Amino acid sequence: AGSIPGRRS
Amino acid sequence: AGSIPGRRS
Amino acid sequence: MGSMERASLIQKAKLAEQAERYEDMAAFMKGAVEKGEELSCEERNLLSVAYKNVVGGQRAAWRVLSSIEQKSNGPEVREYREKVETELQGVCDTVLGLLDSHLIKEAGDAESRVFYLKMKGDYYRYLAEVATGDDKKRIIDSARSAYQEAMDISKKEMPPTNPIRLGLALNFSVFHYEIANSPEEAISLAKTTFDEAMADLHTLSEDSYKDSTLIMQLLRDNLTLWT
Amino acid sequence: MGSMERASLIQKAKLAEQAERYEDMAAFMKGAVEKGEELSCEERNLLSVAYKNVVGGQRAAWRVLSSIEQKSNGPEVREYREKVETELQGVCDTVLGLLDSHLIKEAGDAESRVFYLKMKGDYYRYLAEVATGDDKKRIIDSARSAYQEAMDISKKEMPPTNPIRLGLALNFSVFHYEIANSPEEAISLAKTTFDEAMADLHTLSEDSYKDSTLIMQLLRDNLTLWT
Ligand SMILES: O=Cc1ccc([N+](=O)[O-])c(N2CCC[C@H](O)C2)c1
Ligand SMILES: O=Cc1ccc([N+](=O)[O-])c(N2CCC[C@H](O)C2)c1
Repeated sequence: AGSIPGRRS
Repeated sequence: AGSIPGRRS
Repeated sequence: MGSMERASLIQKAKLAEQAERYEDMAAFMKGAVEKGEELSCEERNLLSVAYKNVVGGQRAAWRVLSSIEQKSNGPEVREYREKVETELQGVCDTVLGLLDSHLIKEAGDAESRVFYLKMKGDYYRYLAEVATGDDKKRIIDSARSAYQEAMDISKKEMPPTNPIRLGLALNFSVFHYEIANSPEEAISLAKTTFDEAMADLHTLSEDSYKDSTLIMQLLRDNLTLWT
Repeated sequence: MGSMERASLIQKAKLAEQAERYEDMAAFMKGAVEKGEELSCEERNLLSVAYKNVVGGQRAAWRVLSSIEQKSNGPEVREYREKVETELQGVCDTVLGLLDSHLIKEAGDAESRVFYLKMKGDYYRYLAEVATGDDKKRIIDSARSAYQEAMDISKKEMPPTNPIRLGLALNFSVFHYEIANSPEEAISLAKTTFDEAMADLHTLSEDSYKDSTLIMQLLRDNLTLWT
């Protein structure tokens, strides 16, 4: 399913 | 202000 | 893209749009233009979507960096804004070069000629957004001249509800308001365009009515913000 | 990026993040890593954000194209999916190469070592998503081995609420569910991780509590979808 989004510092 | 979006065919 | 078939470039541009890979889409459509044949209506739309997305991302980034740079008024913010600016200018020059070699000169029908001249005005407008001083003046006049030729053709050859005619008028009004310091001209153009389209809606099918009224709403939205 | 100062590369990476220019951000952070110094906590986050956004866009595009290709089962969809796949593999290999030369070997503190080994597991996982057959097997074991070493360190050296420990467990559980065909292991790991963090929340400040509970919610979200 969902991993760490990690798109925003 | 807003021009033609034109981002989607 | 010289080794790829024209039809394969077009097919890959459509796939790139679905995948939201707009830089790829623009490269495929540049390759298709460089095959030297005229573009169909659908193909013209693919070319416009590809480059509008590429330059749209660049313009958004340039605005973020320009706002940070103005707030700061080391060299890093200016240097990076300059890098983005040069990349944006390169994409605009690429599009303008495709239009000049040789899309416009081969475009004889009103729909294609107006479409390409509107694009020429748009890409000079994007250059004008980042230009300073005297080079701003000649760039602004190049945008104005392209939009004006497109307007002249569209008024002679298309009904007032034609979506390309409407979008041309919308974008030329934005040029007047945002670039040319002519807000009154922008407001007049948007108002006259809207009113003349409204009086022609009765001629349209349900599908064409939807297409035209969608752009009319954008004219109305700008008029609400400007007045 | 060899001619640019380390501090300028870091500054430009932060500007690129604000401008949503993630390919630029990744290039700046690669240049910073290649200066040869260890990365601070903030700098590690910049490296991860940059590449996660780049590879995230590639993975989304690959999924769109793979779905079209499977539906079709000319060469264009396969050829374009292959192009995107090769680009994605190149970015993963670049990240893995930075970790191997020489971020992991110089990382002695638990926070840095666990962070880099989690990244190593993630990028092998992204390679595994597109791999087929036997090369899938060795890629899968490389992901598993990196995650396992990170888990072993995190359990010895960090509290159960530490956000990197929590995110490692979350991503390793996704590996088990999506890559390794081990949904029961995924569910067990997410449940045990959540329960052990919940029992440690009482030790935390308000700010740390917010950080930990945000990741705990992601564990709960996956458990709800998996059960
Ligand atoms: O920063 C991370 C990032 C950025 C963009 C995207 N994307 O979908 O474009 C993603 N996805 C792609 C794969 C599926 C995953 O669940 C998340 C992650
Ligand atoms: O397809 C067109 C497109 C794509 C993305 C963006 N963007 O903001 O990223 C934009 N903007 C940028 C400039 C301001 C304009 O009003 C629209 C247009």
